[PDB]
Amino acid sequence: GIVEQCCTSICSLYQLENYCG
Amino acid sequence: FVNQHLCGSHLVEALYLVCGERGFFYTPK
Repeated sequence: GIVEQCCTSICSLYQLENYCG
Repeated sequence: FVNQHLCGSHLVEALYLVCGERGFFYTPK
């Protein structure tokens, strides 16, 4: 999930926006 | 500022900044 994608590995804007409303 | 390891409040802050009025869900699991 987001932690595995952005904390444990390097985040991206692409991935963050997956979590926007 | 998004292209790095972001944990905890730093991740939340990034979601905030990026999503703006759209809001966001944070589910650390």
